[PDB]
Amino acid sequence: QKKGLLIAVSVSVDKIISHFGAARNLVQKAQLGDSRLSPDVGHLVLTTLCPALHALVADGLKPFRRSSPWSVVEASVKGSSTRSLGTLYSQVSRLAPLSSSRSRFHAFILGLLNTKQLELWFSSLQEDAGLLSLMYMPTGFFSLASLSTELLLLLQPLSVLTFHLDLLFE
Amino acid sequence: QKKGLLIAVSVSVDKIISHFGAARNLVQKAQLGDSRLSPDVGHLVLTTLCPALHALVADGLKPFRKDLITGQRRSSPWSVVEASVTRSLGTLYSQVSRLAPLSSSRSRFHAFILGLLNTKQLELWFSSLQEDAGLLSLMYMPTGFFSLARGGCPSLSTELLLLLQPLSVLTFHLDLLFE
Repeated sequence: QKKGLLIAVSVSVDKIISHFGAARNLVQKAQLGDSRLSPDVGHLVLTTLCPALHALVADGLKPFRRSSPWSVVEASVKGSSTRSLGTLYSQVSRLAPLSSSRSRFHAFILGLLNTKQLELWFSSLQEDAGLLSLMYMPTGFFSLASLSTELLLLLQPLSVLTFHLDLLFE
Repeated sequence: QKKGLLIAVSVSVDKIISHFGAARNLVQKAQLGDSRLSPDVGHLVLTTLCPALHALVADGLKPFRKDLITGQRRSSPWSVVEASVTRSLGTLYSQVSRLAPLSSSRSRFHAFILGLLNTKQLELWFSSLQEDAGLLSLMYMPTGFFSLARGGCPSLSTELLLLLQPLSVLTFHLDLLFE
């Protein structure tokens, strides 16, 4: 049941990896990761990975005022995060055209891909015991996470792909 | 031999890996890559990997390039950066070049390497060199490392990539102005 959430992530990563497979060198692989040069990569990330990751973070989230995956990304910005992660959070939090918690979380995922910190950020969620207790019910994926080991392995391949996704791609 | 140049890289990577290995989790490893929290990473990179890669890029470099001020000026690894520069690479180049008032060409090249480590664009940048046949002919001898790196099984390029691969699991956050 929790592995179901992992499946959606895995299916998305394999599509993204397959997207880059069209390139025969690193320069061409970088072209395929740039949302201005290859909009299809932005489309893929926003419609497959972002929703899968959103559902994962939303799972077992204590509903309340309303808490969202964006709320999680907020309480994550630390003694439990890094300077670069906090810098990305701030950049995304100040993206004026974005008008919802969902759009902000999506843009945060775009930023993690660009900075190759996706695994890092999810790893950091597991280190904050206070956050997990504060934000999640006991039946939540991150309360039960092993699942965390598996999640991080699924996310790894994306860290060696060079992305240049416009944070305002939505 | 080009193998010696590669050995200095390999030895650099070993030390950097050991530095990060003090940490047990991903978040702690990230703190070991932040030069503000762990300045030893900055000192290590600048005194091990930076000179190693400087030597690799300088190998077989034709000593001069033409210019319209003084007819010609000395070529350097920094000159190779200038000639070669993705959107990610261009932003980094502009960054290093802006905050480069009276810095050595060596210092600016070192700074670019810091930036490549931060963005995990080391492999991509070296690939940019190899794919630019004009740049290689213009700037290097046929016996220069990056000119030669196009060929063999495994190539010099392949060896270089494999030596650098352990770094790809690490997260760096180095102040470009650390030196």
